Amino acid sequence: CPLMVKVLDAVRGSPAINVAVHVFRKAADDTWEPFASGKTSESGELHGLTTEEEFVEGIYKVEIDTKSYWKALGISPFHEHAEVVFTANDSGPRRYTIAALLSPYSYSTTAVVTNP
Amino acid sequence: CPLMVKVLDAVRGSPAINVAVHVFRKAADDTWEPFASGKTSESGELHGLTTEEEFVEGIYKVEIDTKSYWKALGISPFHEHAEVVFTANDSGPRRYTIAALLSPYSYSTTAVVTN
Amino acid sequence: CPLMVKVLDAVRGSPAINVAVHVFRKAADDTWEPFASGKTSESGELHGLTTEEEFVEGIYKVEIDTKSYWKALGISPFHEHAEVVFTANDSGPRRYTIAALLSPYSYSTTAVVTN
Amino acid sequence: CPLMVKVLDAVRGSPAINVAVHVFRKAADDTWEPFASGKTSESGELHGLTTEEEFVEGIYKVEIDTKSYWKALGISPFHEHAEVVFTANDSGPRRYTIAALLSPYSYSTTAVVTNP
Ligand SMILES: *[B@@H-]1OC(=O)c2cc(/C=C/c3ccc4c(c3)C(=O)O[B-]4(O)O)ccc21
Ligand SMILES: *[BH-]1OC(=O)c2cc(/C=C/c3ccc4c(c3)C(=O)O[B-]4(O)O)ccc21
Repeated sequence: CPLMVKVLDAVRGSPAINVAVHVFRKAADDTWEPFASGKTSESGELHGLTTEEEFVEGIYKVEIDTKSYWKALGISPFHEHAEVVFTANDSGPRRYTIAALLSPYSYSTTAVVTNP
Repeated sequence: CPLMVKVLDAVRGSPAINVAVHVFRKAADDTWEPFASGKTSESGELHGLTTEEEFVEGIYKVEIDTKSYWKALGISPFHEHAEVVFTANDSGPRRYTIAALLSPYSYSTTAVVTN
Repeated sequence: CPLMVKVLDAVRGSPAINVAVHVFRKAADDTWEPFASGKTSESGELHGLTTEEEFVEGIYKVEIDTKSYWKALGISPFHEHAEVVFTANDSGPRRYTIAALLSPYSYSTTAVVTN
Repeated sequence: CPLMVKVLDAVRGSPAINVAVHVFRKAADDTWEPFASGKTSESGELHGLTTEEEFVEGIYKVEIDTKSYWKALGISPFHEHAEVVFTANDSGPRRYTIAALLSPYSYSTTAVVTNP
């Protein structure tokens, strides 16, 4: 699993379940091409987005759909989504975990990058 | 000052100085149109971005060029930049502070919306 | 103002108002001695805690009574309070801002140390 | 595992390894009695601190020794440690994960509380 996303809810003190995530990759013409998508599980985790073969060098954008999450819970949040934009695999293949902690008016994101 | 941006450095415990910040307004065809920009001050703040007349309801994106900031300090960072995307709403209070706390592999952002 | 405290609310996107804050100084026998206290203002800030003469080098603890803040809003929180423990050092810059961002099950804190 | 601690390093983008953690429990006389301690693994995780039988109702303090961590890496950080103080198990037994994200002048902590 070269790319995984984990999301927590800071209001409930729980995983953030059923959060939609869309991944994009910058194309040769500088536009954002759709790359993969999914939604977090009961554990707040999203596995299986991509494969080592498919996850080549590039600039990637991980869009976490925080507004749809909070709205689905009847809350009116500030942000449209959380965007995480990074260059991947430019010193060879790595494994990336993108973690996010959500509140209605705030979010934090961190990356864990390991060499397999 | 309907819109202010404040950036802090979690490695040095200081304002993040001379960081470029670009604000964009989502257009009817979903593209991002330049709206305002500047560089944070010695206190990590960027004032004077817009006026109440110009800052109408809509979706806005604040892009903070974190990568150049870290490179200038000799540190290799993870993100290309930090992005804060939000809807301005006339119902709610009238002044928006977008704050961001920067680390090489992480950032946090919060909105302080007051009258 | 050698020491300032600023508290923000991540659920409502606002200053955290009327929050009690207690500062303690570690004594030679390792107990925590009351040093200064107050309540955050309408802007979430507490100024005037100490003076440069009194704020000598040493270990200090800032306790933010987050539990009462959330209960007053009708929200059940996790922490008894937030604690920020640090050494004041004359070498480094002279003004300390302790900032804290509050959620029911989480908090973040950073130090902004300037001259 | 009723109590687990996970620590990440926001400068390196990695687990925070070999972080000492001391847990205390408030006694009947209002003092902090030592309850359990350990250090994080190569994965940044600390398991096996306590048992369901031992982890009774009480007010607990989890002290994460961030200064010793940063100093062991030759860095001069701001905080002495990160303290996480909470009432546990007062509506029956729960499982607690205490997570922390560290920088030299900043830290964030969140709790994940589940009912087994
Ligand atoms: B994310 O995790 C954080 O700890 C954090 C902190 C902040 C912003 C704190 C802040 C806001 C406004 C002001 C200060 C600090 C300050 O020192 O002076 B101020 O201009 O009044 C944002 C996001 C995250
Ligand atoms: B920003 O401010 C935060 O407090 C924060 C917290 C996190 C969470 C990271 C995390 C917690 C638990 C677990 C992982 C990651 C993980 O990879 O596995 B796990 O043990 O289930 C992210 C960002 C921010």
